[PDB]
Amino acid sequence: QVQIVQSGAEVKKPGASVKVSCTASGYTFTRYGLVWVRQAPGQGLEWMGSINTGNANTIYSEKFQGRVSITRDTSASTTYMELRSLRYEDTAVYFCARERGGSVVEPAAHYMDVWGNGTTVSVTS
Amino acid sequence: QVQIVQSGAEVKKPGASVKVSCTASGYTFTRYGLVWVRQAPGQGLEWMGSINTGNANTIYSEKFQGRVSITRDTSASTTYMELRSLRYEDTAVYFCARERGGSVVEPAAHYMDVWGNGTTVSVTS
Amino acid sequence: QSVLTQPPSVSAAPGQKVTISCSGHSSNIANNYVAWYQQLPGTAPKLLIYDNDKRPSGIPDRFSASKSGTSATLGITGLQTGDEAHYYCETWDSSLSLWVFGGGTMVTVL
Amino acid sequence: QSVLTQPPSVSAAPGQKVTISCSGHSSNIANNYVAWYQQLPGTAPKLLIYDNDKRPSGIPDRFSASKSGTSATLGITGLQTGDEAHYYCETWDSSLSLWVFGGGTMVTVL
Amino acid sequence: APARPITNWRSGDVVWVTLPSAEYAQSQSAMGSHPAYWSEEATIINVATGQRAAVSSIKWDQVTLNGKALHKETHSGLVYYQLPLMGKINFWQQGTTKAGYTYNYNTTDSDSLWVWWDGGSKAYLYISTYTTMLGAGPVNITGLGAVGPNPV
Amino acid sequence: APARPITNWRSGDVVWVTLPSAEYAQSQSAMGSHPAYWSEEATIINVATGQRAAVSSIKWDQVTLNGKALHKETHSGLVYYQLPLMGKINFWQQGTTKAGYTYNYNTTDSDSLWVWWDGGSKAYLYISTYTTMLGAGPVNITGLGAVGPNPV
Repeated sequence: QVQIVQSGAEVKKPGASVKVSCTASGYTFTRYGLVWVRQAPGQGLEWMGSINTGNANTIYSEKFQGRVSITRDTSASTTYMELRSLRYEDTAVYFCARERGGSVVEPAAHYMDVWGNGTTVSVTS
Repeated sequence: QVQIVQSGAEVKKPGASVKVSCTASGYTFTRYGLVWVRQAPGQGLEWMGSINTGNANTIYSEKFQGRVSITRDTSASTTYMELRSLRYEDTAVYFCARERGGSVVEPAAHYMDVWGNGTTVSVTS
Repeated sequence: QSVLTQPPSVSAAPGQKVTISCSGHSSNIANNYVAWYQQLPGTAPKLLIYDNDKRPSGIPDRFSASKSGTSATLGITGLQTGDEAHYYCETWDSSLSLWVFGGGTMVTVL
Repeated sequence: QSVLTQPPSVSAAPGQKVTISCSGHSSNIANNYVAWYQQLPGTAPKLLIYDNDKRPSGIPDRFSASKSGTSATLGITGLQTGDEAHYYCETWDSSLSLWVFGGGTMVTVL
Repeated sequence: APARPITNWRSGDVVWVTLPSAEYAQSQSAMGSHPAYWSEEATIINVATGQRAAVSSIKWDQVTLNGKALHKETHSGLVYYQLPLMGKINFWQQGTTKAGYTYNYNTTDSDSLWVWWDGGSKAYLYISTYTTMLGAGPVNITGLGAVGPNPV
Repeated sequence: APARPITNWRSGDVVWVTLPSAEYAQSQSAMGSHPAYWSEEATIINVATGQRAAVSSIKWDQVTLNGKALHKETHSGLVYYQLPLMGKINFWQQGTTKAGYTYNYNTTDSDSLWVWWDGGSKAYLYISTYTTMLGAGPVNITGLGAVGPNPV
């Protein structure tokens, strides 16, 4: 039924451009949105940005000045997340999940009911 | 029935404190508000300030820095208007009228249905 | 320097029609309601129109008004000689927080 | 330095009750809805509670939650050993415009 | 057996009010010193049962909600009555599409119909409003609401 | 002669809608790319006549307002139907006092009930909302409106 599959694990170098893909099946792709959350080895959950699968609307986090781009492909039913100028801190498991809700007006409500198993990205030498 | 009666004509000097009163009868005093409009010999109508006959709330024109105070006397069913530091420009007929409406939030509506015959104030030497 | 600019004067033959204009500045009329008053020479102002088109119970059907965009319009259909008076438009202004009046318009039957 | 501060860890005897706190800052929880997630070791997060009290169809009745004032509270009535997981609270923040997560709470049956 | 009398109200009933020549109030005590639109001669309609009467002809001291007497709130030494209703009260200019909004238009709290009644044939019906969006008045206003829980 | 069928609508009728397990939509095309609360299995009630049916069981192509066919608006290649109603639409959490407000909560324009219908037993009922004030969903929502003028 509902599933999300992510790309394989990636090992990179200081200064790089990782692209992680998340493909979702079992439901209408444009009916819901998609989120991107990273989790460091010892750390919690850090929201990176959301996509609007219908009209490609995108919001990000201000933690990165500009390093993150989330792109969708409705025909392929997959989303893509891009990171730039990597340092030894983007080392995290990157999660793609399905969004329910998504308003940013002050009575805001949004959750993630279907999660991806994550992709491990490493920045070493 | 509904009537508004004002004080008599006044002649003053440069620098004074005129007080003109407006007594209303035939209706519930606190049900409506009261306005004060002056009209120079050759000039139109100039709003000066409104009063709340129920809560003594007052608004004023910003043309005068501070020279105008409007006060109510519910027991006597009359309102009072005060002007300070008079010059040869307060020479006008001063009108007291009954207010219908009175909101200042941007969909604002307010009119005057019962007027007084006015009081002539003169500033000469 | 009135905020709500009006024509100084208008005229029509007895029984003709007159339209009185009242221009705003989009902080006065465009959002708020407008009222109309008439002042006969040497007397108190009288209520003619409220809420942009409404007549009090003593005003006949000749006087009609409406407001569109930034301007509001007053008209009299059937101009009797006893209409020699000044006419004012009033509404609230938000930039300058006042109940600004129109400049006045003297209609003459001639 | 998580905005939504949580206790690092909580514990209760098998079959006892535990409560998880999640403090706000009047911009996070005071106005916005809060969601709850649990993450078993080395696995994906799972939805537990949404809209401050609502359970998805697969979560049993042991888990309940509510939000009052600035803080939100998660509780489990009946603590099976198969609840050794981290728990997170999520809501929106307006000052820093983010979907901020709670710091995580590790519940251990001991 | 006749229909349920208009004095009898149940939660979830639909209330239809007509406010002829309603006029704006800057502050209403039963609304917490907030603006209102009120009518001299309003009429109340129970939409489900089709019974109706003029508000001024209703003995508000014997009006029941769920079998219990209506909440009475005395401000300024005047008896006010509260007909609660789920959600906000929706009101518009009569016979036209133009609509008004209540004072708490931006929040989640509901509204209630307020009536001031003098013992006798004089009642005023009060509707929450934010400003003079329908004008200063007099103006014909129709309102619609769904009767809410019995207040505690 | 039976009562007026639920497919038959007149201006000034009172419409009662129940939206079970309604969920939030960020943008609804029939609302001009504005948020909505919509339900898989909503129910529509004509309060005056007491007739009702599930929205999914209604052939929306043969629903009449004042004797004329309902306005149809095709955005994104999907047929949407519009049931106009005077004033804004009242919706709240079902069985509770918490209330929602529409997107044009601050203005004078009215609202309408939108139905997406597939020819068959699949219909979605859309209600204007400003944000997730009742949550992300699913959430049980009850709405109320008064059927308005026939659009031109």
